[PDB]
Amino acid sequence: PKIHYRKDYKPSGFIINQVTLNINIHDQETIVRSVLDMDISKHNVGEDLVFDGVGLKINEISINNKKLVEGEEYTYDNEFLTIFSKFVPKSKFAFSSEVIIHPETNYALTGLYKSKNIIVSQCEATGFRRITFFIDRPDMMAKYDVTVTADKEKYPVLLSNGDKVNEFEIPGGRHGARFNDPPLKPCYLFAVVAGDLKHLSATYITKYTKKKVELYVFSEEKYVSKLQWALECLKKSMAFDEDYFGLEYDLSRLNLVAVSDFNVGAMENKGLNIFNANSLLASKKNSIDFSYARILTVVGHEYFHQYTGNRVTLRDWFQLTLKEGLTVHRENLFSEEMTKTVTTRLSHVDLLRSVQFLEDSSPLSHPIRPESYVSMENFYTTTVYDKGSEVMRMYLTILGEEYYKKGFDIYIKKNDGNTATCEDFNYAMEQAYKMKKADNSANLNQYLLWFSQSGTPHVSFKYNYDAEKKQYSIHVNQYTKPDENQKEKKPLFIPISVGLINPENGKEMISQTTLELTKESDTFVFNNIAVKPIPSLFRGFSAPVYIEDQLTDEERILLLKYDSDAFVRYNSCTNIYMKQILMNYNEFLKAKNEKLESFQLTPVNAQFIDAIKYLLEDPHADAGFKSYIVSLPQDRYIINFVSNLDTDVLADTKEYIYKQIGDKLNDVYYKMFKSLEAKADDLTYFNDESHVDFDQMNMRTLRNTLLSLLSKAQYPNILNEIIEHSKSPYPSNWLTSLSVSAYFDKYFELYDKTYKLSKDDELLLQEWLKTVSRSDRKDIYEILKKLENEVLKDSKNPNDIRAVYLPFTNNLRRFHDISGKGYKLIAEVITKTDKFNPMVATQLCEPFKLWNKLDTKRQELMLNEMNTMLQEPQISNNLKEYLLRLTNK
Ligand SMILES: O=C(CC1CCCCC1)N[C@@H](C(=O)NO)c1ccc(-c2cc(F)c(F)c(F)c2)cc1
Ligand SMILES: [Mg+2]
Ligand SMILES: [Mg+2]
Ligand SMILES: [Mg+2]
Ligand SMILES: [Mg+2]
Ligand SMILES: [Zn+2]
Repeated sequence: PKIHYRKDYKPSGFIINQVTLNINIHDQETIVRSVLDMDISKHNVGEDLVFDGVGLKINEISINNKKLVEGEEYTYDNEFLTIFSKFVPKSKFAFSSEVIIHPETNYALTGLYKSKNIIVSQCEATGFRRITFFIDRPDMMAKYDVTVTADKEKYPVLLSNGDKVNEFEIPGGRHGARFNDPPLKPCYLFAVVAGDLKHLSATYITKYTKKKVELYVFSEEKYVSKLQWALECLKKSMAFDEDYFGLEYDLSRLNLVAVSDFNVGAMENKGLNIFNANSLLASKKNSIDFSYARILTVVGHEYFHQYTGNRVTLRDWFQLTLKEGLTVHRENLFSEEMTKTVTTRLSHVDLLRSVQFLEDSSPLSHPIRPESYVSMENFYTTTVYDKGSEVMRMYLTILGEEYYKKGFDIYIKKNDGNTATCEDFNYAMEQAYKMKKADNSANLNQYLLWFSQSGTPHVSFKYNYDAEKKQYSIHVNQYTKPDENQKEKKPLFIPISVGLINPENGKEMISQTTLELTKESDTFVFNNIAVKPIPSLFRGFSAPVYIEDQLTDEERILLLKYDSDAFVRYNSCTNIYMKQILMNYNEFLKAKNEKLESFQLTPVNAQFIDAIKYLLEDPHADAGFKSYIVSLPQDRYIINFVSNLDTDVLADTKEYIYKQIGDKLNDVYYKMFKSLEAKADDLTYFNDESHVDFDQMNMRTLRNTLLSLLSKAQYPNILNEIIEHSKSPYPSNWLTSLSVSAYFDKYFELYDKTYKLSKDDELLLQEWLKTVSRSDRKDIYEILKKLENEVLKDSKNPNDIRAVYLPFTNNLRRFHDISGKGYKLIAEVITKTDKFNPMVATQLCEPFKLWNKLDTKRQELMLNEMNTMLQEPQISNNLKEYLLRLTNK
């Protein structure tokens, strides 16, 4: 396999100035004619002209309207079209081709493909070469003039980038549309859509230029009633970029299109953003609450790419985090402002420290700007996205909002209309840094290590207080464990947002303060500190690190009750739980290993339980935050702290801790579940899709979290509550009733009831599938077999396959059955899926990412299945590369 190296970047010996496409969609094939107006670049050295072109059937190819002859003048090997240099002109020339492609059978969903009755493209990263010949890399910027033709009855709506400049009838029931997009773009931002699409539209007027922008949101006819919230989100996105960043949309029209079959969330094709339907479509009757934040997030994300990715684009794919980390950061600023709830930031952190920290301590660990790749499809990772976002967010923490905005505008103004690199962004931030510090000798050279160094830093603390001197010190150390990318890890520039809490009254003792740790260790001293404080460390989770706060549980409780920062409160709770989990895990582990007839477990701290009760009973406290404090840390977060983790022993540990807390607080939980009903389930706005109340949804999250705790506990007569909950109009509630009924003999009654409610909406049925998949059932393998036979069958829809299998893989007790049967099942699904969709097959490998963190028996069982998958003769490039890296081969 060809390995591409970051350091090998060099401009092409060629230029493509103009692309003129004719895409003619027929019943059994699609014919693509393309003329490329090309030139020779200053870097040219008389090389062969080599085009990317994957899976293309050549009808003909020409240069300057002279037909080329295979073998003598060109070779094609289904991957590269090579035109021998003696036949390549030395000045401006036209290359033309006609190829045949087959979207109907393109089940990998890259290139041009059919999703139900919609023809749609996905070209990022290197999928344009599956549509026609190109030098398929993002620094090859060109103008596009695109004509699409199709059967008019099947495909009445035709879309591509740019302005629709002509529409015309064609003999035999066909029609065409021509789209001219004069601004330069990379080919991965090309898109085309054809289908019997229905829409909602609106006009947006920009803040400063007062330009009218037409907004269209499209779906298949069946789901046109689910388009409203997306349109609202798009308006919100435009306003936020205007309001925070001063950035307006530059084009006449923006189209959003939902398709049922999509490998990921959505795609920012210029003026023509294409979405997984689960990330664009919702209605209150047919969607769970999570859809509303999801659509807001994903519409926002694709919109913010119009500047960070589309107007300022990438020199090469090693710069991916420059557009993705930066656009996730913009998306997070947006969603935090729109939701006005602290759980938005907490949910980002929760994801990072479970999923991304697991990746960063796995054999897959990489920096946010890797040094090499083989598969571009495998390059899109939580490290590049979510650690990249945290690295982009640290610039805002370091500079503050005013100077951050100044630096961001410098980046935009300098690079608008051009490709760029991670260095360009750091440069812009550094200019702001000099301004802020009032020191042109200040620099951010050290900051670049965040782009190149892999692994999660560990930051630890020691404290000292002198009562007589009123002097407080915070001693800080950082460490990154060596890994396969760096033998020696350098100290990073780590911004530590801190407060000092007076333990007597809970008040702030210092102003807003961001410690800049730039060495392996440093001591920060504060004078005129009148009493020994409790430190509030890494407020807002100010760096993507393992925090070792070295606080007592008494101190952590005080922060949990009285600190001003939501993350530090949440983290202090997390840290109390982790200390308890590690202690009880070891106690259970020793009892298992030593085959003990009796033994003791350390109980949960009673003052901690009292603090949970205190917060729960506070009517002015936030419902979303409450739902976090009664939930143990994610299993994936816990596994970062345990070697040779015995999943059975962890399951027993969690069970003990939940039971300890429930035995004290269940009556509190029940009282809250009942008192929250009126506000949580208020139907006043149920038939208004413009009205979304994130606090109300958090009240339902709390009610559903409590109901789960009470059902597991077999709280007296709680089945009454479950049955009534199943009658709620909100899918979040009635799907919750299914999962919590797992503990009762009414489970299959609710299975049938909720199936009947779900089966006639494609996306709701996928949510029902997830609910079943994640049900805490002893007979879950039998249930999965029933889903396969009765509902999933041989669907190639990634949303169906992911819904049936991924939630189950998070079942700690059952997926990790010591027989290895869960590992066997998912590997069979991976191999089956790999035949038609390698990218999604590689997603389905997710539960194996922690294989070498488990107990020795489960390590062996997982490794056996990965080696079995690797031995499949027909294994894809994606899956082979991924599993070879994951298994350290
Ligand atoms: O859906 C996501 C989140 C991403 C999904 C992969 C794991 C990290 C998190 N990202 C979008 C995105 O950034 N939209 O602006 C995205 C990710 C990958 C791809 C993509 C799709 C392909 F079919 C493909 F072949 C490819 F190489 C990349 C397209 C969009
Ligand atoms: Mg083909
Ligand atoms: Mg406005
Ligand atoms: Mg379907
Ligand atoms: Mg390795
Ligand atoms: Zn993106």
